[PDB]
Amino acid sequence: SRVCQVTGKRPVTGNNRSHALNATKRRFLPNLHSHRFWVESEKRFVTLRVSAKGMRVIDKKGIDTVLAELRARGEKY
Amino acid sequence: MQVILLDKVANLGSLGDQVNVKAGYARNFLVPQGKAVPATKKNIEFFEARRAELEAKLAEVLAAANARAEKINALETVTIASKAGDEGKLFGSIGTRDIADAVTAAGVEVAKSEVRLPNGVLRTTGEHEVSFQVHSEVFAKVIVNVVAE
RNA sequence: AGCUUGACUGCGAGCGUGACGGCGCGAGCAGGUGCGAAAGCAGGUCAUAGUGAUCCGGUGGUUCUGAAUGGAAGGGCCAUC
RNA sequence: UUGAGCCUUGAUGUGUAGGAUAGGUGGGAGGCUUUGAAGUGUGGACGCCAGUCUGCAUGGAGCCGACCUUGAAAUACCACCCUUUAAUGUUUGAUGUUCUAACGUUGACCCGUAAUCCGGGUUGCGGACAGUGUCUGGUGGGUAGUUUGACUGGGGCGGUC
RNA sequence: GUUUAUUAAAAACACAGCACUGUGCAAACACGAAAGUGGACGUAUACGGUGUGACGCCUGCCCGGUGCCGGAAGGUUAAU
RNA sequence: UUUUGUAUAAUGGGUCAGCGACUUAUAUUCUGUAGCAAGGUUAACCGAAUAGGGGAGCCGAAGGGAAACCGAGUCUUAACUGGGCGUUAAGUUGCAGGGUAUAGACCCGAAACCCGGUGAUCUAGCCAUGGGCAGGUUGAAGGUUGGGUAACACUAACUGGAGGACCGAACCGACUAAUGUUGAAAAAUUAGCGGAUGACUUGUGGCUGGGGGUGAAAGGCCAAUCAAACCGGGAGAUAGCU
RNA sequence: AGGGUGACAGCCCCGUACACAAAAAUGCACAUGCUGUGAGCUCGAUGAGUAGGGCGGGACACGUGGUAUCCUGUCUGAAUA
RNA sequence: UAAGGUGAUAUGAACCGUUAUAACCGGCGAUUUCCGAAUGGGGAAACCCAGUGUGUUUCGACACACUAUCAUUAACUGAAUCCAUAGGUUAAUGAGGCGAACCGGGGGAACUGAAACAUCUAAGUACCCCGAGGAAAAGAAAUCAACCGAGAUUCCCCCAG
Repeated sequence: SRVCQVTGKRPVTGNNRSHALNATKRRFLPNLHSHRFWVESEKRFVTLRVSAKGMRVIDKKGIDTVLAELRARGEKY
Repeated sequence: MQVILLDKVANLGSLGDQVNVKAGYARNFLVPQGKAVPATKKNIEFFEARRAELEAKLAEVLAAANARAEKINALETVTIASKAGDEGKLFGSIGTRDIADAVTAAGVEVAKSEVRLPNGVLRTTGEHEVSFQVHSEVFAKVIVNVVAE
């Protein structure tokens, strides 16, 4: 399902409002992309379905810490 | 992105410094191909540490050793009496080979490769000077009186 | 035809007229004005049509309010679109 | 390949009084010259074509401040600068070509594997495109929710409010 | 041939044939939040949509309106 | 019962017996009544627990003004001979009642909308795998042998067995008439009628599902239901109408 | 209290008030054994793609309104006693 | 505890018991076919078909036990590739399903009311889904208040329609 594997971003729900304020249901989707991350400590490419701010937090925290979190909460990579 | 280089990298590289780069360039190219690592605190202190120290140590050691060499023999004089004839023009001319081991017996242990010869094969009986290249800038000048036996 | 701004501002005894919202007539009181020598007359036009509630909002004035306090924003009130 | 900003630095700027293609301000009267002078041959930069500037050199070692007609003094020295421009370095954007490294592959081969799924590996092709997310204009009876007045000698039509 | 099972069997629907139009394959198109699947283990002599409806003789004029296709100069024009 | 007006030939009721429609809760207002009275009264809760505590609060004794503010006055206005609203009369808490408000709100009654499921044993299409079509006609292509040609073409006899071909039973259908119409039957019977080797028909299994399927298209069919199935729920929808 | 008994029972029966009862298994509450766990003192640290922001939406009684605050799909992004 | 019993329709027959091993009541045990999460594979539920191991003095046939998937952990193996990861096998522990309401979370209508209707209402209701407990949730101030102070969360009566 469309869940970011790092930040855990589900699709949420909402409304299309219009100029007449007619409420309609919609879904906001995360910016999920399937990117292939080089880990130096393991010398491998681990491919993840991250958001486009799961890549921000991988750029900041580092890929090793993130993989330690996914292994910590049982998310299989 | 603030990667720390590990290479000559074409238009921004200086072998271990700090550059601001786009993120795609960092994680897709620089980081997996070696070439860079992101500046995340401890490492930037540590990587710098040895490198900065390195510069201080090599330079100082070299300068000191060379100044010491320049200083060596306190007499600053090497004399030689080679076979010759009557009124100048000696029999066999000395060279840089002969003096290199002659100075070893009376002081400085400088080899053939560091003595500059403006007089050539030194075919004259009189006052001569062998300026040593103990260092690229430091000159060790020892006076020499050649005796015509 | 001459001079003019009463096509004033705050009120208003009393009435008429409507289910109400509302609409109309009004002598007189105060302030300031015009015309007239003066008595006086003038709060639009001989009268009866020429129109649109509330909300929402715009503009000018007034500290009346102004969520700790001093301001301000917003609101109110008066004029008005 | 194409613009701006900035630094250094070199130029740049004729009512008219008038020898002066001088903007202001301003401390000051010596700068200047043989770390090889005025004047001139000559080309160029510049031009409101009025008259500056100026590489090399014959020449060869002087040129000029308050003075004077001016609103002003003499870029002879200098400082800070407005307009306008010249070279460099540097700071960033734009466009086109080229590249391999993200991504796509419903190309080939190998492995999990006695498997036309899938995943991993090698390679080929495409490649910052495509594709997807949020935002946004357009289109949108494909679909949905609805509206479509009253009087009225029945209703409609006409008329009216 | 088909159709209103249960008041309509027909001139209606279909049809072979014709034309227009889309589609270069990961095809258009359709079902599907997606994966995928049909199209098709097909490849433009194929496939989808639309109209007309064997065959014969034919199919005239109009591009102002609505649509579609094409163009990029100028006007207007969102997020930013 | 509804009506201007019903013996009305307008509605309803075959009869009996049983059930069947103005309720309940909480707020607010007025009337009656009871307590206390410029005061009345507690709520939650504690609880020897319908007692007693608990006065948090509410209502009243003061209004005017948009408000600051003022106060038996206040607002308007520069100010009122003035004018508006007040002053000059008891309230409050129970209990009973009449209204009102919010809830299904006196009872019964829609067509419909939405949400979740069950249905392709009927029928519509499709997929797979098996069956069926008595009997009789017609006589295409092709072929063989003669004729014919330079060789073809063409031509005659014999053969051959094509076809959404012909006639006609089973089989599928349903054109007409009559009967039937509280049927024998919630669609048939009887007498004729169309197709009957095909775009046929049939058995067994499978697949498609509700704004969805399927449709040689009729708005047909989807379990005797179809301009949006059935079941359950929202749900006592709503009903200015009977 | 109640129920039954051939009609209506304090004294007919079962019961009720009251007083007692558990070999065994258990719930709760104390006490206690062991295991695990850690008290307390000094000093240091004191939660970053986060708070906040732009766009879209939602929750707050509050419908974007002058709208604080919270939540976040998207793009960004601090200070750190 | 006991003088009466072998449940009812429901009588019989055949018996058991009377001072304690009849019956009845309770605690703890034993047995507990087949289906059903169903768990060895399958299936049209209550049926069909196995494999592996242990044992069976007529071992030519029987009896017993184990064999589901997933998650976690460990051991032994193990590709493309060298190391290694993926994968494979075995073992240990746990889970799976049902249940009326209450609770938290993910989604989420419309009829209705507005005397039409679209913002709004109904209503975060009905319903669907996930999860948990005997309760859940929340909770120990980046909270109010207001120049005085209060001191986590939850529930009730006011505030106050």
